[PDB]
Amino acid sequence: GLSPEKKKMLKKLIMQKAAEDLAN
Amino acid sequence: LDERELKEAFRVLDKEKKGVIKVDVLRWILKSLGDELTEDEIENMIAETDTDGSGTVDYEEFKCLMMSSDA
Ligand SMILES: [Ca+2]
Repeated sequence: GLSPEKKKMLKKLIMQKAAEDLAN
Repeated sequence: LDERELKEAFRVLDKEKKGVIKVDVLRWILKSLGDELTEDEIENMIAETDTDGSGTVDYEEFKCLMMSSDA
């Protein structure tokens, strides 16, 4: 299992990367 | 999470257009954008995502992570 802090961070970072990469 | 957004994220992170996200991409994300994560915590977050240990995250695994509600 993942703590909710870590799971939330994981989801956040994945989306940040997708947004960043879309941008170039 | 809107499934449209989820599908767009998956497409962006599938670098080889093979229908999966390689675990290296996740490792990269956690190592570079993460805040002082240990290597074991990074490996744990990877394992939490890639649940079959295939070294690739398929769309079902991706959806499970991203759309899960634990409340
Ligand atoms: Ca997998």
